[PDB]
Parts: sequence; C-alpha cells; structure tokens
Amino acid sequence: MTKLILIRHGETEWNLLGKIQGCTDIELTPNGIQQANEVAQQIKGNFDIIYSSPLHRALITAQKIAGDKEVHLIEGMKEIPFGTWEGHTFEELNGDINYKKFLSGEDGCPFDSTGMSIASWSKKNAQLLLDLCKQNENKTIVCVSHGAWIKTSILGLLEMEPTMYHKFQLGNTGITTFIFRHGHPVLTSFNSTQHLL
Amino acid sequence: MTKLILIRHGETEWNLLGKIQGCTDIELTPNGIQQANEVAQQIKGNFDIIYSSPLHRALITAQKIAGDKEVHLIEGMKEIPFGTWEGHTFEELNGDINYKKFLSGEDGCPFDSTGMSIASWSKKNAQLLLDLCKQNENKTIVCVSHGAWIKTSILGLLEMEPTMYHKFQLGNTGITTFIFRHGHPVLTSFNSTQHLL
Repeated sequence: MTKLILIRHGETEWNLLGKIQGCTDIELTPNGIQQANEVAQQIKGNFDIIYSSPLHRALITAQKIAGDKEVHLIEGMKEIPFGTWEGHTFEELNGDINYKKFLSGEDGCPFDSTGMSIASWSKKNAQLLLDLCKQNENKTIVCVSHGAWIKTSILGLLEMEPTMYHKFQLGNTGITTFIFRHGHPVLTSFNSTQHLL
Repeated sequence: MTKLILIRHGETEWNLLGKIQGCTDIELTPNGIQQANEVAQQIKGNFDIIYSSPLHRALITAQKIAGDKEVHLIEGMKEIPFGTWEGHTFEELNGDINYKKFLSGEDGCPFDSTGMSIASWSKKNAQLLLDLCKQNENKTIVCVSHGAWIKTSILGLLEMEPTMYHKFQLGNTGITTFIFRHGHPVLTSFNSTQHLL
C-alpha cells in the first residue's frame, strides 16, 4: 500500500542545450510548463502527499501536479551539486580525470570535484526516501526532483552499483514508481513518458 | 538509432489468479484482449519490425500491435519453463528448497527443477536480443513476450545480478525500452502502463 512516485522536473532551456544544471536555478521553458500540465493531468490527483525540490524547475512542475494539495519543500531533494561541471555539456568534459572516473566507476563515480559520488549520493538519497516512506506509510507519495538525484535514488533503493547510472536515461517529467514488498523496494515503472504529445 | 521495445502479453485468466504459467498456453481474457488493443493504440504502428513469442497470449497481443506488419515468430522468445512451479502461486511454493534459492541467489536462482536459472536465462536472452538488434541495426524493434523472459532479458542486457529480478515488477502489456550508446544498452523505460484506461 506504500507507493513512491519520483517525477523529474519539466524542460528548461539548459535541458535543450544539454548543459549540466546542478545548483543553478534555471526556469522551465513554455514547453516544460506544458510537460508539467501534461504529467499533472495524468497523475490527476491520484496521490496522498506531494514533496518537491525547491529549485524552480521542480517546484513549478510540482505545483502543476498538486491540485488542491500543498507542495512540501524538501531541501534534501534539490539537485546533486555538479561542481565545475555545471554550465558544461558532457562532451566538454572529456579531458577531465574526474569525468573518466565518473564513467569507469573509480572512487564510486565522482561528481567533478565535489567530494561526492554516484555511490555516496545513492545511499544518502535512498535513505531520505526510505524515511519518507516510513513517515507516510501506506500512502502514495509524489516527489518532484531532478535527473541525477532520481537516478542515484533508484540505484540506492535497489542497491545497484554506481556505474548502473549510465544505463538509465530519465526524461523530463518521466515518471518512476516503487512499491514495498516485505519492506523491500520494488521498481514498478521507470521513466514513463506516454503523457507527453 | 537502434531502439528495442519489449512488451509483455495481455492478461490471462491465470495472471488474474496469480498462477504461474511457464510453458502452458492459456488464452487472453476479454480484458487481456482490450489491454492488447490499448497498447497497440499507444504504439500506433511506430516501429519497423515486430517479433513475438508463439504462445497464444503473446501472439494475439502482437497481432493487435502489428496492424499490417508481419509478425515474426521467435521460438527463443517463448516463456521460460517453470517446471513443477507451473500451475502454482508463489505462496504455494514456500516449502520448496529451490524456491528458497530462487529468492536468495543460491545457484543463480533456479527455476524449480528445470536446471536453468535467472543467471543462465539472463545471459541467453540478452544474447538473443543483442543478435536481433545487430541484425536490425538502426531500426525500431518490437518483441512481444512474457514476464519472466523479459525480466531476465533486462538483467542480461544491463549486466545485473540475478536477485535483481525480484526488484522489478512488470505488468500486462507493460512497455520496456532500450537504446544503444555504441552497442551498450541503455534503459529508457520500464513497465510503462499508462495506455491502460
């Protein structure tokens, strides 16, 4: 009866350009607002409580989804910091030794020079979501957040290795869901985007 | 772009009952037929080639999806044999030492007494899919098959360990998709069921 619904925020201009956002706070494009309205009509108020990253691309997506419910801001749902990667394209990072390790799995896949990795984030974010699921036991819970944050959460919840991150692709307003069996998370959908036109 | 689309067959009466099907060939329910039409309407003919398991629950689902396109039968796409487990619910198997192993990971997770495992089927199914994808390079490929077969496929394609099988749940007419970034599979969706009314 506990269902966790992770939803990636709608499109921003930097998503169009393939520029890494991290801690930047870029606004939705008009199309991303529409993606938000699209996912909102799909979810049609079929959830008990909704949480969001406070960054605007997420919050505005959440406010579209929420209907008559309050969006609860969660600081720990903000996007993963990407350090000096922010503002770059992944193509521009080929020289960077950290970027090699992010691909290969060394040091658990560092996010630039942030001192954090896919591995450490997996565990941290999975733990936040587990505590949320305990607080909201037997509810359907929507969390609106970011690409990197959601993918590390997936890995941490299912206890996958960090280079599995590069084998999941998550789109704007992609829907990802979990249920619990014997208290253990089970993935019931990943990046569902059929609501878009 | 090479795109692989894996779709589980529609509902069967045994799926409603939780009875394990394996090599049985139970027909679709009327609601299963309706699921198949709804997934066909979602896919809207947007693929180059469709393949199917020859078991009727799959073939009929595939024919609704296919429209005018020819369905290609692939023997290797038939459901995984479940041995003595066929006809039982998972609750009925709690005495069986092989069922304990299937859940724990011992011997790569055996399918009852068939001498094959989640581990062996993962490798075999991934190989079959990678061959069909090399053979239909730059095409969009639909394969209509079964829950267990598709789950082992995902595991083999993503190089995941056998107990991960229990962390994925796939529904009737659930859509799962892969792309290839230079021959390496990337999961772009799992168990999308939004097309279901």
